Amino acid sequence: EDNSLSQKKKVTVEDLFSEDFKIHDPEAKWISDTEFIYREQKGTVRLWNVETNTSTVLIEGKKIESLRAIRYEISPDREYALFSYNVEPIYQHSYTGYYVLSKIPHGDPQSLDPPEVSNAKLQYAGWGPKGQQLIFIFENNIYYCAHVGKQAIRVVSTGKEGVIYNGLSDWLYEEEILKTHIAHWWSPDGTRLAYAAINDSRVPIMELPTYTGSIYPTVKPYHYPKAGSENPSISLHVIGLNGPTHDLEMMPPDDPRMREYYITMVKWATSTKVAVTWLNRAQNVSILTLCDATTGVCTKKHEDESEAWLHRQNEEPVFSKDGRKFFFIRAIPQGGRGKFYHITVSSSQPNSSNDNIQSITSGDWDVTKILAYDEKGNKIYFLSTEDLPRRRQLYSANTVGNFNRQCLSCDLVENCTYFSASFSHSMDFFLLKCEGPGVPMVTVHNTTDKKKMFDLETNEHVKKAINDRQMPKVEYRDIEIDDYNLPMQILKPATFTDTTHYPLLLVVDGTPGSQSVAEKFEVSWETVMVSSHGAVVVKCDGRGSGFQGTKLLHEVRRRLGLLEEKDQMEAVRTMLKEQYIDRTRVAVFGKDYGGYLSTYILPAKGENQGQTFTCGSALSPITDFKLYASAFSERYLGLHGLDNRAYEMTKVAHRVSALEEQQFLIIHPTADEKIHFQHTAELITQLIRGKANYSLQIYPDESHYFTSSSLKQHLYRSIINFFVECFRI
Amino acid sequence: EDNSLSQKKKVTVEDLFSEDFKIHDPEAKWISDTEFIYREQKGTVRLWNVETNTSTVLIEGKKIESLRAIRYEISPDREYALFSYNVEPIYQHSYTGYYVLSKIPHGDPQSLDPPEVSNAKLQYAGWGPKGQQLIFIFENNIYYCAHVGKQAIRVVSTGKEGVIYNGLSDWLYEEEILKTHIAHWWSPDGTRLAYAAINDSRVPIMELPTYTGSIYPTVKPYHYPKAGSENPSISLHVIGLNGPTHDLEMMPPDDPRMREYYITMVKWATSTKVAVTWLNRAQNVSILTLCDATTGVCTKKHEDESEAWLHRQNEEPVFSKDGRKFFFIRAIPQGGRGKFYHITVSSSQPNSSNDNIQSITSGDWDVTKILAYDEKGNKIYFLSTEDLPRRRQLYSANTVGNFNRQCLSCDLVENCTYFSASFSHSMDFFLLKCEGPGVPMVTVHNTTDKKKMFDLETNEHVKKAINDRQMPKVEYRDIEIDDYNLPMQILKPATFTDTTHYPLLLVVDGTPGSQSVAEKFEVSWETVMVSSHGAVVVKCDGRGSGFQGTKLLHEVRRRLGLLEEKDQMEAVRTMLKEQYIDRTRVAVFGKDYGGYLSTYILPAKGENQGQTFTCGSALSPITDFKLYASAFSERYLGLHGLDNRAYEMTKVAHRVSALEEQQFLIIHPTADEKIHFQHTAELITQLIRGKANYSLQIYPDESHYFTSSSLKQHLYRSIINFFVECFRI
Repeated sequence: EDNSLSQKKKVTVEDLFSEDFKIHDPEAKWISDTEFIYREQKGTVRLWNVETNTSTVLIEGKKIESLRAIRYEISPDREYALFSYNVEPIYQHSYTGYYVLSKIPHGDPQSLDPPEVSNAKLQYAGWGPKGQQLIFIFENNIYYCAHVGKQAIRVVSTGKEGVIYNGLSDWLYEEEILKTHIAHWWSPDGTRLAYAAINDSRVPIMELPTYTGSIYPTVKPYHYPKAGSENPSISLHVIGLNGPTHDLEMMPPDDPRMREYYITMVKWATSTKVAVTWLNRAQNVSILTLCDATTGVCTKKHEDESEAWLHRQNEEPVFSKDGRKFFFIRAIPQGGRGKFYHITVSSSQPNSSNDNIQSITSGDWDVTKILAYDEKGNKIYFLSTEDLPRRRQLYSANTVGNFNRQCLSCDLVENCTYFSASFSHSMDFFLLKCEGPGVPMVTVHNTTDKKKMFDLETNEHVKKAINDRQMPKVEYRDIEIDDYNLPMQILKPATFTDTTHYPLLLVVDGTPGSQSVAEKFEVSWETVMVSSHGAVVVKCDGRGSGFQGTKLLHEVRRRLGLLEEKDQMEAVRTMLKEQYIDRTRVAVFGKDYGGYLSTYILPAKGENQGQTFTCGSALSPITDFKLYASAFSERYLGLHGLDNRAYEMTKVAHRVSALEEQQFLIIHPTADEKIHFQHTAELITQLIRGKANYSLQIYPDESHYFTSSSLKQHLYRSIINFFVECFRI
Repeated sequence: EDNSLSQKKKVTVEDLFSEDFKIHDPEAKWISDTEFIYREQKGTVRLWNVETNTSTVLIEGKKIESLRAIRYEISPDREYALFSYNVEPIYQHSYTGYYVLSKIPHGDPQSLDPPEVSNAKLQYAGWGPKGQQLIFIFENNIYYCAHVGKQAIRVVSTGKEGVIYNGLSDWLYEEEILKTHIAHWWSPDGTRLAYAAINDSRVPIMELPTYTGSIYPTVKPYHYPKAGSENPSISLHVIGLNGPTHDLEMMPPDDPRMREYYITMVKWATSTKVAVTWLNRAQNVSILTLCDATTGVCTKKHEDESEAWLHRQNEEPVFSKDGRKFFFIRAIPQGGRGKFYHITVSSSQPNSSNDNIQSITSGDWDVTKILAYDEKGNKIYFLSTEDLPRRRQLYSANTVGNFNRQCLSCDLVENCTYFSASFSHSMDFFLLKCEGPGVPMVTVHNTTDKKKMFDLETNEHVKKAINDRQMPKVEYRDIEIDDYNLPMQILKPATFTDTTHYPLLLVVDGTPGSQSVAEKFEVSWETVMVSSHGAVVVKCDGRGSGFQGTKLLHEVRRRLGLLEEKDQMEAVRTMLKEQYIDRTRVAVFGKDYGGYLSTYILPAKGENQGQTFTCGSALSPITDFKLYASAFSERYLGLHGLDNRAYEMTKVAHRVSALEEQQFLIIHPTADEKIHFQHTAELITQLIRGKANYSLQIYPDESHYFTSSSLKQHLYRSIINFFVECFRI
């Protein structure tokens, strides 16, 4: 007999925004092989020279005075830096606002401004590879300044506001393919810049309604392609930083299946050579091409094509110091059960006669990314799910014929399993972060000794908070269906008892090409609810989850809805067969694409066990893929315009007809830029036709990602305050 | 052993939309001294005479096969019939559609057409007063045809789509002040037409979002002058039906405080002289003016003004056949409690030295509208509130010094005790209709014998249905605060039991010049919920409502909402003393302006007696009157643009701040043009900042007047479903 009270306060709503839980990552980047940038720890920014415990104050409590410049970065000369803050701060991935130049010693603000124009907003500044040369993007125009005090030079200015995007990515590139906003890349020599110019005039335009703006609010118009519409028309240009600065346009290939090209990847192969990944409009035919920036001569080095589509076309080709044989990562057949994503080798100049396909790694697992390759001998470092899909571990292999894989850390202090590392220019030291399943562990390590030769950032306060609050028990119960094994992640409220029945939630994302069951450390509304309300949560990554086989990924190609619905529902079936789960209170949640799923999965099982969930909800739930971005629609459903009959069954209406007793809900901001309000509007219309019971909460004229702490706090509060009633008996 | 069965079934929403409760009112109109239209009640169109039960079917039941024309009007010569079908209403009265002309007996339907154009949608056609002459308004252009066989001829075409209106009303001149879409007047002889030209060029424009139209739904722009904006430029023009049809325009007076004006009332004095009412922008000066058509010159007749505002702007004076003294209705002091609305005599040509004002009526009551004046006698027939403000009865005063208002209707029927009458050209024969609280009756009568020859429509189905189900018993309970009187209405399902407790739902409308506590028979969601769900619903006409004193109207100048809030909370506190009613379950409802009330009456009384309303709700509420039409904001809260500071204290936002835990609902269609959705969006923003629980529903791209049955039943089902789980414990 024992009691074991363990009376510690349950996690409240504010805990996610409590400074104790305010996880800090310096996000160090190797300035050289002997030191890293060592950004803000708790204020001043030092330069912790990794050689021998030496820290030099490069930045001090001075950016606090400069109107709280959110972002900061120092030029390669380490002598003049740029600070940047925001006025009317919009950054979902936008990152606009004010830029300022400043001095390395201290103080000295300097408004980096467009020529002939005073202090004004700037899109992006960045740094060059050499000395203090910088650029800045004003109203879709790239201007360059080799010297900090040098008068601005209009390198290119033909870009137009919302019409021509050169030096920055438009919304489709900012959200669907590049997933990054910067569309310029410096050459290795710091003399040339390769950028992308996008014409958007032919692109169809939508207008987001506005209410809260003014007494006569007007719609914000911008281009937003859809299925069967006109995609942005991109071109690739190269312009020098000095002298003539000639613009050179690179010719894409003219294959019969190469109708329209997406620039999924472009990188300087050398100071004059460049490697570009060009994908067909159907997103099922990719071509890796090697071109010459100063010459413009293009020649293909590889080509791949898949029946369904190509995944992770954002490959990063890591090159040698002189354009010698380099590395790549791609899907090799790997026999049965999916052409797994493994590493591959390319020679310096692969002849058109044959390819250099050389799987450095082989096995039923995938490499998430290639970390780095260093030329003294044979060392490729990378992150992979080799040990387990739900974990990202560090691995190293050798480029010489031995091809021997090797772990580096394989667990460290306080239960760390998840890994993510980053090497320097010359292997001298590499950073490593845990971010799971414990507190993130910012650390330095040395390639030879492989030892933590000083603690970088541990966040002991986070451990104190996690031991001072009822952090819910983490559990795993891998499931298996048909010809695949599906991960899972059930949670228990740390006061659980097998005798006491407890309610259940299913959290679903199911994004095609991503994963939800990961050992990354995270605290969100689910953690609070399992703490504040004590309901188990289920995270099942059904068919189409990433890093689990290309065949599994393509299982849902043009077959959305049903398969993932089957997986999530069968996860619910598996959870109900226990004695600690009461059928009275079982709920679901979703968001973004998962919102779709969060709506698609409310049918009746059998006849006695109908109305599978008492309550459900969604957030920004995509419902019609015709009304969503073309780069996404055509990817998983093919090109429109020819009536492919791949959209009628995709509409969630077909499933929402029943809605017998489920207490549904929708939360959707008015001014959503990713998933338009039209999706919620159509769903509500269909619901009205079906005459169902639901409630709606709205955010008037707000962005999609909730980049305001008040917005996120209110959102999590609303979700909790919604599940409380339907989980109360 | 067998007692068989008893008891009658209660009332459910399905009953409302069953055919049983439909009030098939024919709405007959006195064509001549001894005949009325006797329009459709259960099919065919039949003409009747008062002499001896004369039956004359003019049109068969062919409207069903005539594409189910929504409306029809016979030609004034009783020779042609105009059918209106395929109507797509946009406002309350903008029934744009298709018009087809046909011969009186039957056969040969002919589609009215614009010149040189085939069948197309028509804004309005109408009929003339004599012969077969007609007009029609197409794309804001008035064309006329004296001869039906004669094709369309151009008459006036200055109109522009949404900018220039000829003979019709814009939104402001349809819904706020003129309260109808009729802006054209036929001369008694059918020789000239008087039409209003509305210029919207300087009127600001607002877009209403569309969320359902197509792949890229676009906003709808229309001219909605907000508070502190420029009202449309209205001019009056008289045109001839023959010859050159040279236009002549009316010249308004030029008092220094009436430059910006509304033509709030204009009625033909004769076939060439007219009386027109100009109400200035501050609506504090209303000049009645006599104009001659052939010269275009307007001669001033009289002026009216008040310490707060003018009222009853569309009471058309009745001009005698000789143009002698017309008996208009103006605010005479009538002792205390403000200047009651009593009849004023005005001679044909009153001397400028002194007018011929004469208070025909008198008493602690007023006249709602004046039917006619028997030129062959000292009899003037009208409808007035002589008995009670909540009942209207027919009366006949003496235009000469007799001044005897006779007891004609005056409770001549046992049940309704509430009346509405309409006389002929000779006023010998008149139609009478009860319209509550009993089942409405339509009856013929003569003013000589005051005898009921036969009932025109008895609503037999309505009577049997009102006897079928357990009706809610009607009750009344006057209240008084200070020197103000306020009626009240309350219902019970008539199967009330004192032991069982029932909750209270408070319904408010509260708009100036209205009467929520009325003895009108009606079937709605209120009685359905009272019957089936067992609740008692209270209506209390607070301060600011009309028909009970010009002072009791005008005291709310710039203080619109607070006084009626005090009246309603007094009603709550003085009604919750019942031993069969409880403080736990108290709920409120609101609509349009009442939504503000439904939100403005939820504080926490003191500190202990909080939780005033358990589950409140509202429809299209208004919180910031700046975002609303100037003709309502300025008219009661003071003119906008001057920062009256009533536009910063009449916001319920600071009032809805507390709302600590009370659940609340909002319902608002997307395409609302009564109270723009911006009000709801701002309210939601405040609530998110206020951090209070709320719910919401949406109707995408739906007008405010609920022009469909399915939408109406969905709304009623949704509101009753909201209330049913918010009452039961």
